[PDB]
Amino acid sequence: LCSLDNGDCDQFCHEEQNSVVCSCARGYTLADNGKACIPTGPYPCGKQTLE
Amino acid sequence: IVGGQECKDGECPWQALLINEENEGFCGGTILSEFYILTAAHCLYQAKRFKVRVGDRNTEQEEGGEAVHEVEVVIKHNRFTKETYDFDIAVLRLKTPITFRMNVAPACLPERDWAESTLMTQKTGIVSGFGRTHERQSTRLKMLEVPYVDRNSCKLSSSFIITQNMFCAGYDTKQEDACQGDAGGPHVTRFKDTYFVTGIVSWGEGCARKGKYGIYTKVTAFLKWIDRSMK
RNA sequence: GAGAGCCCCAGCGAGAAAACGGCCCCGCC
Ligand SMILES: O=C(NC[C@H]1CN(c2ccc(N3CCOCC3=O)cc2)C(=O)O1)c1ccc(Cl)s1
Ligand SMILES: [Ca+2]
Ligand code: NA
Repeated sequence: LCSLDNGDCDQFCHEEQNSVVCSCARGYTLADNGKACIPTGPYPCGKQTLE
Repeated sequence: IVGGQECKDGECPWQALLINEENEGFCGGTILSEFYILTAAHCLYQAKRFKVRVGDRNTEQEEGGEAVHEVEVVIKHNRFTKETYDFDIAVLRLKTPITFRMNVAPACLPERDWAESTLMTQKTGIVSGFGRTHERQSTRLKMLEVPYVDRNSCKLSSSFIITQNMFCAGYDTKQEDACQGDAGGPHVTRFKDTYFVTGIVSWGEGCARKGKYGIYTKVTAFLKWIDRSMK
């Protein structure tokens, strides 16, 4: 589960009722796929800056 | 930082610099939010009074997007001791919010259990700062990849007690380490192109000495204390 | 785990030349 490549999660992975659950740090939204983490604004935490 | 590389444009945007009355940098910090900076408790005993500079990369040339913020509140961990450097953590609340921009962005606070299972078990983390380049302070912000070192090796290596609020990172003999001036700064761990706060530069016996490592405050033991301290 | 004794408390309270114990985080029978 979470030991197999982080459960396919972008960020946090937890095991709940025999199943993977993905979540994200504040400033990110969980994507439609329940796995990817999507920045809400231009400077999300933990991202190197480009502009 | 001893060895390592310069932080190139936008590469270490969570770096904060604590600056004293004579605008001399003396400690690092990590940007957590618009209002909050993570630093070492022992950094509060170095300068008479201080402010926080963010968005700086070359101190010699002060033109660009640097900004100095005044500290409204200092939140030192009540259990910090200079006799052991145990509980070496503090949080600063700023009077003015930081405007995130190029070279100015917060590092992510991970959830604890995931941090323990997934970040602390990575091969390496990244340390940064404006500190000395050997055991003397850099005019440019530098970064360095430091391997996690197992606790038993760290404890055997050390002249001082390594508590559960500490971890080792760096190299046995290779001339790469944090140094004087980097204290309080970021140790962050990369996971899928996102950087998570995993340590605070705390102390070392010298810098890059053979059979010694960098000692970092284990942020995972303080994630709850950090949440409290950020209201 | 729990209870207790203490220690700590640069955060929310309260108070008295702005590191000066009611509550959140936290330490050591
Ligand atoms: O600032 C550093 N060291 C520079 C300077 C600071 N320092 C140094 C400072 C404090 C203590 N300790 C050890 C913990 O108990 C209290 C104490 O007194 C040991 C070494 C030292 O020996 O040289 C660092 C080196 C590597 C990292 Cl990571 S931080
Ligand atoms: Ca500059
Ligand atoms: Na070394």
